[PDB]
Amino acid sequence: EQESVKEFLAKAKEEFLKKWESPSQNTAQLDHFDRIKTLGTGSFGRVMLVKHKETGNHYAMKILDKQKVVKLKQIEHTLNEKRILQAVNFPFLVKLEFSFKDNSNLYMVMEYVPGGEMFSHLRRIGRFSEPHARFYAAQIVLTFEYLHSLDLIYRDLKPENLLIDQQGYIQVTDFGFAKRVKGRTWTLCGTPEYLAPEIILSKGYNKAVDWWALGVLIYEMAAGYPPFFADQPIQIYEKIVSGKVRFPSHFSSDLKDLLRNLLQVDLTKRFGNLKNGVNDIKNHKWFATTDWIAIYQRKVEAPFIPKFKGPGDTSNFDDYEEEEIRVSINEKCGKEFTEF
Ligand SMILES: O[C@@H]1CNCCOC1
Ligand SMILES: O[C@@H]1CNCCOC1
Repeated sequence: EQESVKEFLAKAKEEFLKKWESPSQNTAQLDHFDRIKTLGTGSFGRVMLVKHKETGNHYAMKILDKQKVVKLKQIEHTLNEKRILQAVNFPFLVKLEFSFKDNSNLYMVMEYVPGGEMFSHLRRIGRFSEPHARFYAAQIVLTFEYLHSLDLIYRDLKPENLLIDQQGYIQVTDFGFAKRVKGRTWTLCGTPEYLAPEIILSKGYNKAVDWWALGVLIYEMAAGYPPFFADQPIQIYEKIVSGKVRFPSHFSSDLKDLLRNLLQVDLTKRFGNLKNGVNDIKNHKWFATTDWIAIYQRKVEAPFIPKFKGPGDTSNFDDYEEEEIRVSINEKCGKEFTEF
């Protein structure tokens, strides 16, 4: 690798480790914010558009219910998410601005990206052209080069987690499955369509699962549907482990070749996991037109700018029932979340 890249990644790792070893804590409180609108909701948390009452800035506030985190055995994952997010710094990662906890909940206050999820745009447009898919893919390649150099596995690559910003660039959100891993890890996590075979088969797996997921993402962006699509998870898993993938005839030969090497069921043969690491991907013919430095510097004109009216516009997000942010009079699960 060019010494320029080595020295960049060495500095990136130094800066990450300093924050990793001494995490920030308790940098805002709930009553500093007005709630605006629920942007997403799940089994143990929600994401809320909020506005800071003094500065007027908008943020996406992820709120996790401590009792539900415990019940669903997600404690370590939530601690991973916050400790990692407060320590990273890269152009295509959403920034954590504040974090805090109270008697009931954990809070991560992130930048708000009003352009919405790639998922919505992809489903509205049908499929992306190869140049359009390649622009997004290149950002993920660089983001994974960064994260993996810090010994971080992301483990949740899917279109819903890629927000499109005001310049048309990606910002990766949701670090709920991200983990610092030297070697292997074992947790079953990730959306069915994106799971690598070694996860399905309950093996000790490594960063190669992220490169598999990139193959799935590129296929889905360029085709409009994922490669192992089926109606129930069991049938999806059978397809994933089979070693077979079919490509639309509109795919270029270069795209097919790259995808065969990312969607390699033998993890010891999978691009991103060989002796040349990420460079087997960056040097592949499908990326021949990609100016990696210009992408990193955000100097490439993006495929499209999402339509939105301003930093408080929620039009590109969905409508959800609005529920209270209740804070118990009594502290819940204090011991489990001491480090948050
Ligand atoms: O945030 C984690 C990963 N993303 C999907 C929802 O599950 C929890
Ligand atoms: O600690 C083990 C692995 N980490 C996540 C799931 O909980 C059990």
